[PDB]
Amino acid sequence: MQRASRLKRELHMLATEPPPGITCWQDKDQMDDLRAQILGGANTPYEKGVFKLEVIIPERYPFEPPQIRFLTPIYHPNIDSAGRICLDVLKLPPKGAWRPSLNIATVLTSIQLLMSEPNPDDPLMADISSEFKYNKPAFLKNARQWTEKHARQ
Amino acid sequence: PTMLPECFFLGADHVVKPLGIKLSRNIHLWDPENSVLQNLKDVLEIDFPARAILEKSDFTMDCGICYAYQLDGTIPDQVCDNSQCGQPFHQICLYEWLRGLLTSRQSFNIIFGECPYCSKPITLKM
Amino acid sequence: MDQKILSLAAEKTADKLQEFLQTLREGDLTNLLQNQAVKGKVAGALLRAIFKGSPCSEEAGTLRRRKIYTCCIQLVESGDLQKEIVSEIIGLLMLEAHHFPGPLLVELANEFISAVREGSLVNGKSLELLPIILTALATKKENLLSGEECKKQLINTLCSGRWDQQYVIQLTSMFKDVPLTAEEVEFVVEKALSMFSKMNLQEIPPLVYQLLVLSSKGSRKSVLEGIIAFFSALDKQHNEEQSPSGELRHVEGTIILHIVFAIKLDYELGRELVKHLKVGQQGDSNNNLSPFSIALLLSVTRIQRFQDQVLDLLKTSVVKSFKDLQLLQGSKFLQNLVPHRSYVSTMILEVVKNSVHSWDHVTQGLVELGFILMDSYGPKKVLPSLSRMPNQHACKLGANILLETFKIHEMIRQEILEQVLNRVVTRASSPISHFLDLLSNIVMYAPLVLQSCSSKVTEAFDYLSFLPLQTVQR
Ligand SMILES: [Zn+2]
Ligand SMILES: [Zn+2]
Repeated sequence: MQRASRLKRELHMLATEPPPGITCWQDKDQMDDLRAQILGGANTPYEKGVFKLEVIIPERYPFEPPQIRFLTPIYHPNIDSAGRICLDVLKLPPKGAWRPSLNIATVLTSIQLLMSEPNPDDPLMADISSEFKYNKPAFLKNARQWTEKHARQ
Repeated sequence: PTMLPECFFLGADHVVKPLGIKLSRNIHLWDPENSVLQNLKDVLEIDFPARAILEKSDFTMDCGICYAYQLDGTIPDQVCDNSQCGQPFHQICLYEWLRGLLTSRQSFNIIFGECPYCSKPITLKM
Repeated sequence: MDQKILSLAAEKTADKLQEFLQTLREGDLTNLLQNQAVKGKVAGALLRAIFKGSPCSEEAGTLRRRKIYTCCIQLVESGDLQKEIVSEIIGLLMLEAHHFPGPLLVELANEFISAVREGSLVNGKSLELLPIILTALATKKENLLSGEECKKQLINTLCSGRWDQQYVIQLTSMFKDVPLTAEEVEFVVEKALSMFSKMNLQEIPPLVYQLLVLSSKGSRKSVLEGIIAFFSALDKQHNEEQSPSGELRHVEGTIILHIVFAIKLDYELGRELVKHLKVGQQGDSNNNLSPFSIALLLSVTRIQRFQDQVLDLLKTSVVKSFKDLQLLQGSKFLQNLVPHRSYVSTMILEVVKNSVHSWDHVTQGLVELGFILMDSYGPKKVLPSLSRMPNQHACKLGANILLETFKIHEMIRQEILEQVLNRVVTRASSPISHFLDLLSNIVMYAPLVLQSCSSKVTEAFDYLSFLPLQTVQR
């Protein structure tokens, strides 16, 4: 029931005053699911990219974190091609950090933020993480091409 | 009716105490010749707000868990013992949350845990 | 070039691979690191080859086994490789570490000591080997000085050297699994205790837990003497600062509870605690006990075995508190000599003052304690100074504790009130002035309460023909 109230508030707050470069709407195809979009960050290889996400709010939400996937392939140290995100706020604690103090808006913000500043210590793509650590240019090139291949129109 | 009713205060551990103490010391000044409001004013030594409504039309006295006012009759009553949060909750929602946590230990009819928003000690007595 | 070692291993042992070592010779870094970055499943197989390929029967297998180890320690550490590969590769480095001769493992352990000095031990998953190697050194009883002596000096060098402030706890969780002596466990934990000082508070509790589970095969006197001497200093410094409270109350408590769940399974832990907190002669009780020692005891009263023992100590000490001070305050000669250490009522009350931050276990002990004192030292001599005053004074205390307790803990003040009424009602078989005098000052401070406890006063009135008059009146 905490589901119903959370969804009602967050949906309309995200429809009228979302965080900038982020959108989140009730998936038309799946009005239990959400569709999220992250716009390609300025001064990143993800620049000129529209990254679609499937945002499922578990039935125990907000006591449990959202289950969110990238639908857009991304070249990222901490995010595999299938869209899985290595980020503590998508898991219950002591390992994760989810609580109803946080929400869809603040976690989509933490995601756009990680997209800006990858954390190499939770690597999903070891190759991408070592290339990010040693060969910034190759990573930036492959990721920007990735943006123009997958996050384009 | 004019006789003393059964009385109590919901709210902040830091807010509720001085009301209890003032009630204890003054209750003899209670007098059943007056009205209940005219007796409350002199016992609790305050005047009441009359529906402070329009100013704070989205201030969120709501659960801060379900983010709603009015859960199945229930109202956000349980608060934080903190000046910086003051974040209200439901009995229902705070029990359901705190049950899960490692940190949370249950004594007889009470649960100690961390306030969701500020992670400070908060107590729930069922 | 990975599918020219799979073939080599697929047939026979130490025939082509012991030579295949001497052929390549270049460096098992490119063959693991860059091979891992693409596909680590190879590395989990690969290592099965090299190890079967480099059997320790020969020294040119052994120094190829001593280098691959020095490599894969350093790559799992510095490397942001997956958890999943590390859960395997370490698995191997453990599974194979059993059958080594002496002087290689002391050098691997010297690498480990060097890492605890400096190295970025970003995961102590690297130190998961450090338990089993001190095992495998001890099982080889042959002079390299024997294996156990080398182990002793090795864990002395672990203790003497500086500990990574970040993961000191994780290092102390490793001596959990090794078999040790007394001296060894004592050395390691007194250093883990030197480390509480140079930490944040919120991580002291789990460290204390991992000290106690070690202390289960080691020193208990020491573990609890450390926690007590530490918090004793802490609370004294908090006091003279008042002349970080809202969390100092969480720690003291969480600790008392964590030491509870242990004395629960370890009946000897409780007995060593209790022996440590004996009065005996009253001069040990004026260096031993505390405002923290006593919250801890008055949690302990909840253990079924332990309630009684505990209380009896507190009560008997309580009296001496009155008797020292009473006999002291007769005399100036005594006041000249002793520098007056705060006395035992005070301490018990400062607990009660602390209590607010709602460690609600201590309360069962207080209430239990409180009526023990009055039921014990009540007016019945009166229906001297020696057998009178430090029993009245005791009674006063009982009363004093409960009234102050009643003021603070809204939860309890139902069953203080009933437990009073109980002793008030059927007696005047025995005197009960004291209970009514309390009963006054209870209800005087906050008599809303009896609105909540109304059934109970209703069924004190159903004895209000049999009750004698002076009682009924008051
Ligand atoms: Zn709620
Ligand atoms: Zn709070």
